[PDB]
Amino acid sequence: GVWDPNWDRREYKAKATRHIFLIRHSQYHVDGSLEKDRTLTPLGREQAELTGLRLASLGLKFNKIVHSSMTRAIETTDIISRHLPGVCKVSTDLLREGAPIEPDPPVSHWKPEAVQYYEDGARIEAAFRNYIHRADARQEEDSYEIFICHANVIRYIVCRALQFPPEGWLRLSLNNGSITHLVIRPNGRVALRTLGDTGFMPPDKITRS
Amino acid sequence: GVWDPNWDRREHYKAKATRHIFLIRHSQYHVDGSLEKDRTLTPLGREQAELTGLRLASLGLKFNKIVHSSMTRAIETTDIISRHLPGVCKVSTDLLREGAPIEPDPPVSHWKPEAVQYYEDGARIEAAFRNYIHRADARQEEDSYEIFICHANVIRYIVCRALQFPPEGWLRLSLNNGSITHLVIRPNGRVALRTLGDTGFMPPDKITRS
Amino acid sequence: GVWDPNWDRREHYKAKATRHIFLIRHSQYHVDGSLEKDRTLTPLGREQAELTGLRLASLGLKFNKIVHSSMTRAIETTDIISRHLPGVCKVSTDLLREGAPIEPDPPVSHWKPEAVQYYEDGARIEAAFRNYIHRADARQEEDSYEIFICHANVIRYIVCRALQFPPEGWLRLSLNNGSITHLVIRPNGRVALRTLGDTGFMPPDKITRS
Amino acid sequence: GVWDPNWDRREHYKAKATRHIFLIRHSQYHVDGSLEKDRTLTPLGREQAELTGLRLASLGLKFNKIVHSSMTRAIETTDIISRHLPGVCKVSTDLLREGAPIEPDPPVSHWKPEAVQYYEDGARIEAAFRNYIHRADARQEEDSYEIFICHANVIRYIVCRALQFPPEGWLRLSLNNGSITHLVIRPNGRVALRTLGDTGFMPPDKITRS
Amino acid sequence: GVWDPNWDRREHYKAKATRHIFLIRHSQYHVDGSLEKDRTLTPLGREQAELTGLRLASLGLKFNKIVHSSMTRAIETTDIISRHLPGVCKVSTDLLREGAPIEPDPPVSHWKPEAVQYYEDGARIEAAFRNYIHRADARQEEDSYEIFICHANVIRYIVCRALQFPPEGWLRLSLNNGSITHLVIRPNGRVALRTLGDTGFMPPDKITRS
Amino acid sequence: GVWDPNWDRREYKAKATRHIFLIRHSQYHVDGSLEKDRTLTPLGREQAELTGLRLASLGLKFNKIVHSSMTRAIETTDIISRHLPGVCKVSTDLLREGAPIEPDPPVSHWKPEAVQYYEDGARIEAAFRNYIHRADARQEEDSYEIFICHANVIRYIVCRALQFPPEGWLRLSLNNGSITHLVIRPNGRVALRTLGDTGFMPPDKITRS
Amino acid sequence: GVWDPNWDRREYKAKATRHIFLIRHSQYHVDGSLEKDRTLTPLGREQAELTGLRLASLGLKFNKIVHSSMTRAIETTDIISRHLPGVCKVSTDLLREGAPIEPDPPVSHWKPEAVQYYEDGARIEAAFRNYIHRADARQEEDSYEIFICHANVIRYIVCRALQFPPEGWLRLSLNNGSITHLVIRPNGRVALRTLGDTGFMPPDKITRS
Amino acid sequence: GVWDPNWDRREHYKAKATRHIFLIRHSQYHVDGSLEKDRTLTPLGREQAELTGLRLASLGLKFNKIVHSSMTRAIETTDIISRHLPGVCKVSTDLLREGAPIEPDPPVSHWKPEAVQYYEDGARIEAAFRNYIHRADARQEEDSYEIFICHANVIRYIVCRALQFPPEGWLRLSLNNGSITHLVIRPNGRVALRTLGDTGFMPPDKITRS
Amino acid sequence: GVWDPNWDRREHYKAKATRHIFLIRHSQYHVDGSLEKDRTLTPLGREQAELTGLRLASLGLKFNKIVHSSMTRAIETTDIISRHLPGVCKVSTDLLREGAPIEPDPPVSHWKPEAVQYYEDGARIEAAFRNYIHRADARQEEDSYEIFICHANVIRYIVCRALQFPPEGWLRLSLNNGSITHLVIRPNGRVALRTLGDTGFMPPDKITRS
Repeated sequence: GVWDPNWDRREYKAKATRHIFLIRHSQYHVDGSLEKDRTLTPLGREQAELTGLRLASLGLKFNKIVHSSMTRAIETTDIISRHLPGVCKVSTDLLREGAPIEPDPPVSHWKPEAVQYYEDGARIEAAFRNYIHRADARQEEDSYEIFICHANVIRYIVCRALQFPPEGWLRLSLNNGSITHLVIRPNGRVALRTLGDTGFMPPDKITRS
Repeated sequence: GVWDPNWDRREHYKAKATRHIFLIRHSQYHVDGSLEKDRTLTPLGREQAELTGLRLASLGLKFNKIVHSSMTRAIETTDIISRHLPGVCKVSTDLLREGAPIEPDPPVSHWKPEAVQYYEDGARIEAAFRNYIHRADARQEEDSYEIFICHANVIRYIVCRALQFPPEGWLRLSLNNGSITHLVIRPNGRVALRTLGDTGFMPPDKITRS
Repeated sequence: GVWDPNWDRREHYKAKATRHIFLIRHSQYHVDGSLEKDRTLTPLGREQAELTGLRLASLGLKFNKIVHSSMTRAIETTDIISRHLPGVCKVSTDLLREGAPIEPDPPVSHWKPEAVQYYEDGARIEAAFRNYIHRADARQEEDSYEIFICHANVIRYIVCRALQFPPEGWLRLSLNNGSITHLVIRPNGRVALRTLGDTGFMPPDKITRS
Repeated sequence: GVWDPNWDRREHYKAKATRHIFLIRHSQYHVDGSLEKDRTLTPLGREQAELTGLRLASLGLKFNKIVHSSMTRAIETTDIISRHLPGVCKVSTDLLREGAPIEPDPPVSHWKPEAVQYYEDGARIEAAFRNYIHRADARQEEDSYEIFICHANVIRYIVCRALQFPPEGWLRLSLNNGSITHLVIRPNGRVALRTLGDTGFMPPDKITRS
Repeated sequence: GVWDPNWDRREHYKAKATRHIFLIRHSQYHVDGSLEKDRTLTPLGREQAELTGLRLASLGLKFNKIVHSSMTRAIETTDIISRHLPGVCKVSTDLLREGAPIEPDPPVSHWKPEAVQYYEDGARIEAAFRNYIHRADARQEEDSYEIFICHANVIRYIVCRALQFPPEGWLRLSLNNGSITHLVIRPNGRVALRTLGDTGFMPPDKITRS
Repeated sequence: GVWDPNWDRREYKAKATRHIFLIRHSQYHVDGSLEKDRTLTPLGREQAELTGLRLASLGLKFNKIVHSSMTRAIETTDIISRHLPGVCKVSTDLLREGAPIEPDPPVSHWKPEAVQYYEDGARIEAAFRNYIHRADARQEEDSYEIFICHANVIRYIVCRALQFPPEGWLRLSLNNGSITHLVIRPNGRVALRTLGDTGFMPPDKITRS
Repeated sequence: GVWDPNWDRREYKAKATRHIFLIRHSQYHVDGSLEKDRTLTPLGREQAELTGLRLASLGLKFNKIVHSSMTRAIETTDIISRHLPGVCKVSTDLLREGAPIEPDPPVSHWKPEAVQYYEDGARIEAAFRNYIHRADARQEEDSYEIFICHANVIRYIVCRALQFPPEGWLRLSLNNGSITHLVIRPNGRVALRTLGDTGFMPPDKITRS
Repeated sequence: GVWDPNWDRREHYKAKATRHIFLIRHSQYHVDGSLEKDRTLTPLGREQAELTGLRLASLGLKFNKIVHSSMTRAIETTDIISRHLPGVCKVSTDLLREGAPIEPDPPVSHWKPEAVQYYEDGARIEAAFRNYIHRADARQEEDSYEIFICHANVIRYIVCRALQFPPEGWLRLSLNNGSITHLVIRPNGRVALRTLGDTGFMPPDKITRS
Repeated sequence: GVWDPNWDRREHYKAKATRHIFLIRHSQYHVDGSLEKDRTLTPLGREQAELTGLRLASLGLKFNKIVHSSMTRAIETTDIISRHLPGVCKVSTDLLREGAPIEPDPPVSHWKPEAVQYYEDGARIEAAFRNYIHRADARQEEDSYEIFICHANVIRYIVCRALQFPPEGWLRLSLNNGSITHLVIRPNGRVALRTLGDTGFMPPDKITRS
């Protein structure tokens, strides 16, 4: 039940804090037939633009923008990339949407089958481990890193990062284009500083699908 | 100890199709290369991929896709093998990049990565295994022939996991550069390894492991 | 689960030599043949052994011996492979005749021999494994290259036992006719499988498994 | 402790035939002989095999086959015993060569081979036991009388295994040179030892154990 | 499972002497005989004891004593064997009379005595075993050669107990009429069976088991 | 702890009672060098004569006289046999003297070694089983049987017959020439009716060695 | 299960052995209406006379004759007292006949009820303790003591003295007028030297009721 | 803790009769007396027994028996009490002689007998309790009035046992010389103590406890 | 089971004095009397108290106090007993009134008060016990002789508690009318009952229990 301080790589000793900005994609055409048809809507593009504008206004030197290989995630990265010029980009399969694990409590509308929790769960857990950890000892400066992916992924990441039961990932909810801020101090401590932040979007332009 | 027949998704309709999977190690490459993009194939490397490509074309098979690691050596061998198999879908993947799958038994002196690597990479390679090695989808009508161009530790760990052998013994296998490794996955969920580290098609003077 | 390093004879002095072992399945043969002596190679069979022989000659290796099964199909492939490797000691063996090593897991419908076969043949194939697969004698100065021309179940059981994988999974492997399978046994007792069921040297139209 | 009645192949129909098995130790031989081919019978040795042969001929039995070890001393006694039993099939075997079957209990000072021998030879002698000692095939109509000309440790281990006594006690038995040992295997699977180390037919001045 | 070295009286001074024990089954006898004294040897019986006697005399051994069962068939064979070994102490015993030592495994249909017999006779035969089969007394200077003329079940149970094999398997052995069985008991407590059911000295036409 | 009614062969069903008369030998020359030197003394012969005379005076038709093969036991059987003419005799090794089992409580003067308890114990126990049991079902008449042997043997027989701890065999004591009477009813029940009886010997002629 | 060496009063230290002679009464009129009618028969008196004669012939200086207060026990003491003149006599209630404890194995003819085992058992056990023990430390000479009582009493005494299961008291049997000899060495060790001895009675004059 | 109603013989017919039991301690006596027969009553003693006797006669009861201890002081008081109750059966007993019933709690300094006494005497006094204190026999028609003339420890132990109080507390009671103690035993098995250590009938100048 | 030596106040200095306590039941009284004041002594009652009084005067003891129950029958007997003991302090008490102390074991049919009485009266009688029955105060130099004139259940419960017997057995005792009961309490805390229900001083025709 207690916090594990070696949830990755515990004590050179690390000096740097990593700020992690987990961003859900914007609105997209769900009905789209093939993956490449599932592109952002006109509203979607407006949302990513605001999200991009907000990150630019923070006055931070972002190191990289890592993103899911799904078309909706790429298209929001395309728009957010404009407001943050000359920032390294990296495509990832690990951050594609999936079914992380059986959510508790259960739900009627959404019950994927055991094979999905098996295949996707190992992938999302692998994403968590590779992207959420304390700094390398060889990192001199504090990093600010953007991760543009999907709802289940982010919510599972957040629960795992905080060492809450991962089963409760579906007790969280994230709007489209929403910024979620995790801090990872070099002693291994994690703090969630905002979740599902879309205070920067005019209320008429906030959605979850 | 016993074979698990629901190692993924056992009998919704039932699968009809067999998947042939061709796990191909990359060719020789400049290890000393400074950045990842400098770690390109050698002149010998290119010769090896050419032979591997030539061999796959000679099989008389209609390959559906070529999936490959995002590492530069894997891409460059895919570039050459792609020429002999024209008009075949290609897909880049991070999952299949080289890593340290898990603690190998018995241990070795030259190569001992630290626990964090087995943690981070192991979950990634295991995720790769699960997403690419399984029996057919029920909605697949025809038998597939699929190429996977990646790296040694990855392939050897895939093979051990596919066969349900202890994954710890992945380093008891060894694979030459440009080598074809054939797994069959019948729709009943059964796996058979049909050849491993095959480079019989390379002239002996052109066979390497680094 | 763990690797046993004294699976035979662990550190008279200490061994210096690596043994390369080349387990070769026989070529195509007339299965319908009435008596054992009728079960001879086919025209295709002879073509396969010729290629296998040609490939071994092209390796530029000084083979020490060719040990073979006493079954007619194994002898006949040894006859052809022996031509390309002139002046190499040959030795006939009963231990390496085909059999049913042990109950395979998972089971199969087409092939179910009865308990007495697993008992009689299993002890024979296990005896073959122990007598031929081990690390070098201490009195051997130079690295050996040894050919073993026998049969599918035998080889697959040898391979599983050599690698210390569950022997029950011998039928999860599959070996083509005339196929070269390479095991290395370093003098520290470590075993590595370097290729399995290699027939990259055969034109695709001439590859079979029966 | 209890007798296993399916120690091989228990109730294609059911067996009708009893197999009489005559395990014969070789005669005296030159132990000091440098190579295996030098280890030939002595003048006394030949006298012993002659008596053993004479005795088997006097039994009035139609022997089906004489199976023998491939060691020179075993062959040479088979050569002499073969004369008195004319027109009886002969078969050479590696399985029946002398070895160290398993760690004997209690231990002995004079004779302590090392673990690798018990491993390699034990599997071979056990394989010999299983392949030659079992109840009749169902397709055998008449009772067989079979001769097996081999070596002391082999026979004593066979006998202990046949009777289902602890095989560790093989060295608690002792067999003279040229000695006949009679096992019966009724078709119900029951084994009876009817004489062991019989050399009552040799004049006392011509009995040896080395 | 392991050999007990203090199965009697292990290292008072220490034993120096080996005891050779010659367990001899009686010859053929009239089973149908009404009273015990009617159960005398047949004409063949007498011929058998004569040969057995002749054989023991030909060994060139100075026998110390002849101990025998008090049953008439055992006495009558002792009478004939005593002639060829003149001036050798004789001693009658009840302990060595025939009985049912213990439940034999596996069971038999023809012969099933009831629990009271295994109780009464078993304690008697076990007492016989202990009193006659042990290592030498320390006060015995010379190696002994001792004859024990008794019955089949007795001998077979003695042999199993002497060798520390499961006594239940006494009926897995079988002994001819007039047959010599040789046990050696070295002064360190070690037992070796050197021949069992030896009747090689009888012409085949004169060998029986009842 | 409770009486076992199948201490041999329990329920044709038996009809006959067996009376068993366990008789210790008379005085003998203990110092005698070889077994054949250990013969009865002049007093010994007097004792056996009285014992014999007493058994003849009982007016019983004795079926057999079984005896130990030791010289002192034979010699007393020779004298007792005279007073009971035409009664079957049988020699036995089972009834020779020995050390039946470790006696409790222990004693200082007499401590034989483990090998004796092993070899002799199995023999005396075998004697007990073969001679002490209920009648055969095929026995029509009540038997009266004499057993001429030795002290340790008899005392061990008695303890075993009564189902008392056999360890207490040395808590009993038996005079030379002494009659000991066991009854074995056909239902398997045993009764000791006299032990170490030498009331028939003049007091000046009673010994235990 | 093992012998208890402090079955009474274990280690001045005792020097003396006590010989104890437990004697059953002679034949008596069982049918007698009142206790005083249950007197010895003409045969009874003959038996006590022989028993008395035998004890006198032992050449022992008896210290006391203790006896049961039942009329048959007194009457045999009267006759035995004649042959041992000037020997202290003592009457006792403790040694009257009773049912000591449930006998094993059971019997059909004789099954007294629980109250008897309760009342009599405590009395016979009290008799055992008061009369059967090792010598007092203050006793210089070896004693020879006579106890004239009844069958169940004696048989229970004997079983308890020897430390055998007392339940087996009915596995013993004692003739009328029979001498039973217990020895109690000063180290606390007990030996039974004869039981139910009537070798001194002509066979035609031996009874058990 | 609870009253046991079958402390002897509970409901064969059922008891109808109540037993009154009058436990009387002896009078004063010469303790210093050398032998038991010297320990006779004093002149005061005789006066006490006379009063006790006089009191029992004045009760107007038909006493059935007077049972008494065999000690001389108990007999001598019975002699005097017997005069006032003419023609009443008398019976001597060893059971009721004085002793040490069991370890008294709490302990005392002046009087500590040793374990052997509690063993020997305790079983005797307990036997006395059981034989004399119980409910009526069914065959007793009339209510009995019974006198028991004995000693202090005996009576006090009887009383504690009769009432089912801890017998260890027997020394918490105290009884004067010549004192009457009355127990009633109704035929349902119930016990009542009606007076204890009653000497109200003695002039105070004539009351003692030794 | 064991005696508690600190049943009150165990070793201000240490106690020197013994307390004699004389628990006296009231005399006969009119039970049928309507109100408590009607329940006065009978003519016989007065005769009884007179004798009890006369007896206490004859003891030659200097009584310190007479404590009594406030019930009319207890007062009236105190009135008569007070005459024979002139100038002795008197004290009335509610604690010593009659009640139901606790459930008696064994139970009775005639008398079954209900749980509330055992609750209310039990606490009162127990309080009486504690306040009046204990060892002397340390400040008391001389031995006391104290009279307590009360009722049957009270006294019997006091006695059981004083002796540390199960209080449940209070009804196993019985006390006559006018009866003296003597408890001694030595300064070490030890209690002895020296007589109970003593009415030896009353002519038999004048003894009652109601």
